[PDB]
Amino acid sequence: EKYIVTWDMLQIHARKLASRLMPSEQWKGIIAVSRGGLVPGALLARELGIRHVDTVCISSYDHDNQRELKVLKRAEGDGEGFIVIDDLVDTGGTAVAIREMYPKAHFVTIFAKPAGRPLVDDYVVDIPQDTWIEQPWDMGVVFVPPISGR
Amino acid sequence: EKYIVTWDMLQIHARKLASRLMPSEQWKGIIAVSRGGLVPGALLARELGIRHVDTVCISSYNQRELKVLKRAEGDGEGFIVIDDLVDTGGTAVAIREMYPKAHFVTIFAKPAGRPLVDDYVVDIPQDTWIEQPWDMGVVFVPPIS
Amino acid sequence: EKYIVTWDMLQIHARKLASRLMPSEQWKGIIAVSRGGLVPGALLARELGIRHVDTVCISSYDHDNQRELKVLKRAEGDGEGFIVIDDLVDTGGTAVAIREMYPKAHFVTIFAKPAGRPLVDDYVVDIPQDTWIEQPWDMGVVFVPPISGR
Amino acid sequence: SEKYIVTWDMLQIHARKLASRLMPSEQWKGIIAVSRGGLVPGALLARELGIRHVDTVCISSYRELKVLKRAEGDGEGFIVIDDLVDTGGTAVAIREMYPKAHFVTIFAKPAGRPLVDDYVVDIPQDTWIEQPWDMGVVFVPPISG
Ligand SMILES: O=P(O)(O)OC[C@H]1C[C@H](OP(=O)(O)OP(=O)(O)O)[C@H](O)[C@@H]1O
Ligand SMILES: O=P(O)(O)OC[C@H]1C[C@H](OP(=O)(O)OP(=O)(O)O)[C@H](O)[C@@H]1O
Ligand SMILES: Nc1nc2[nH]cnc2c(=O)[nH]1
Ligand SMILES: Nc1nc2[nH]cnc2c(=O)[nH]1
Ligand SMILES: [Mg+2]
Ligand SMILES: [Mg+2]
Repeated sequence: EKYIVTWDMLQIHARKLASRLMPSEQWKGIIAVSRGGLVPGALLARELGIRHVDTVCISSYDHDNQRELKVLKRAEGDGEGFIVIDDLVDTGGTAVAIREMYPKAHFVTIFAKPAGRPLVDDYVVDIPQDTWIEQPWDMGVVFVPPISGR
Repeated sequence: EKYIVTWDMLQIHARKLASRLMPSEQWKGIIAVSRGGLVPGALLARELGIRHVDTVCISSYNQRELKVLKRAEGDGEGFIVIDDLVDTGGTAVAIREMYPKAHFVTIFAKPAGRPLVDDYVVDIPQDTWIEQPWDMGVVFVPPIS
Repeated sequence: EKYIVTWDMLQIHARKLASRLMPSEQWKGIIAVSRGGLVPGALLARELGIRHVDTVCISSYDHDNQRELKVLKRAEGDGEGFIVIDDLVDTGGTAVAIREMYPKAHFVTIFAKPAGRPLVDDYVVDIPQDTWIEQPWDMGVVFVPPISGR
Repeated sequence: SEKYIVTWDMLQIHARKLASRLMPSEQWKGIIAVSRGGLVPGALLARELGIRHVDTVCISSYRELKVLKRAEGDGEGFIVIDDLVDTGGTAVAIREMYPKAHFVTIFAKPAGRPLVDDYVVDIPQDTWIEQPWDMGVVFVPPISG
């Protein structure tokens, strides 16, 4: 079962999150967790009017029951006065790592499953563990055959 | 409170309803309830491959009386009657009367009008206004600042 | 070669067409050519406030170099005071047939190719003959694999 | 003139056509997105090309430029992306900072078209490009009341 997320819906959720992050003066900038948090971070930057947008690149490859993660690029700092945004939190593996790198940052996401829900400071939509979130950047408008060939 | 429905999502729901109407060979045609059922009817017609698409136009006049501007012929046997949603089921009662043998379906359905439909896709609260795609558009929205 | 038409864009064109059809008081109703003109007709009906929407169902069948036309259902009258709308005109084969059924009707479409262009009373977008118009109702938002497996 | 409307779907289509030109992907070390216009396009290229190293370059006006933050290096092996190039004001500044970088944009106007290595859509000098992140689906009253 999949939870389809179109661009329009994502933008709606992002604006709802931005309204909570007001005022925008309390924020020095935004730290987007590449690559998923890039689009939501761009949207928050637009709504809050933040021009200082940085990133934290962390690749993770699962090997059976253990994860091998490495920070390809890291934003200098502790996240003091910064908003760390990611598209979603599933198991919370990434969230835990991010919180250790930027403990003084306001960690937020758009979607949050039950596992990673206690790790984020704020989120917008609740999604089940068994439900797979299909993001807009992974989809596209293409031809789809009729249910029937009548 | 409001419930926003984009074209993409409406089509996703239409395709789910279309799958439940299979096989398409059991249907003679589709009667769309103007104007709400026009788009959903067009989507079903595409998915099921039904080319016989007709319409039923109803207008409103102490009491609120119904007025049939245009009507599709028949009692609805072998036809699908489609409307975008059922709130209280006022218009739903009128359609049921005209096409008793038809398979009345909608995309959305609120608690009050839920019993009047043969099938629907999404449940919506009674107090929630469903904002359909044909009433919206992509325009400039000022930053929250 | 192809031309992609999203729901948003189709609606933009439909609203532009509705503007030229004003005032709406001069129209008795709308006759949509199923199935292509169904969505465009619905949009016009909403924009113009027309509640009288009817249809004309004509089935085609290409048998080599000749067409087999069969009218499944048709609106009454000659289209006097009515707006007959279809999504597009390619060769103009359908347009000719419809114009002969409703001679007093204002025939309009959203898209128009050079061949059928002279057959309509009004249209919105010019499309080349070699270009295939991909309508929204034939498409859908689904997963699309990355251009590379990096 | 008038306004060139760009929806999310269309922007993504242009982004994919650009991505196919930047192949192979192995020739790139990373992507430098120009804040804030190149953030979304940069995210789409990163997904299509499979590049996980994405940095940013933030510039503010006051005109003389001001670098709020800048990515490291001369941009050798990197792709610098912005959503568009109008006159090339900010483009000239990017060239100076990341000389050995491959500068690309989605849209390009006559005046700024030379200052970029590659783009996808040509837009007139007097036409205002309305980006998706500045718009939203809201209720739009019917043309006729
Ligand atoms: O909660 P976790 O189980 O730790 O995973 C959630 C992560 C991973 C996924 O990104 P990736 O799958 O890492 O890929 P991408 O870089 O494209 O975002 C998603 O966008 C979040 O950042
Ligand atoms: O200019 P022509 O070459 O005559 O074709 C243009 C017609 C045919 C096509 O519909 P169909 O292919 O007939 O199917 P549908 O009922 O789904 O619109 C399109 O929507 C126009 O109505
Ligand atoms: N797109 C996507 N990526 C993920 N990575 C981990 N969980 C998810 C999910 O639900 N969706
Ligand atoms: N979708 C679609 N249907 C057509 N039927 C004839 N020409 C066309 C076209 O270009 N697009
Ligand atoms: Mg991620
Ligand atoms: Mg047709």
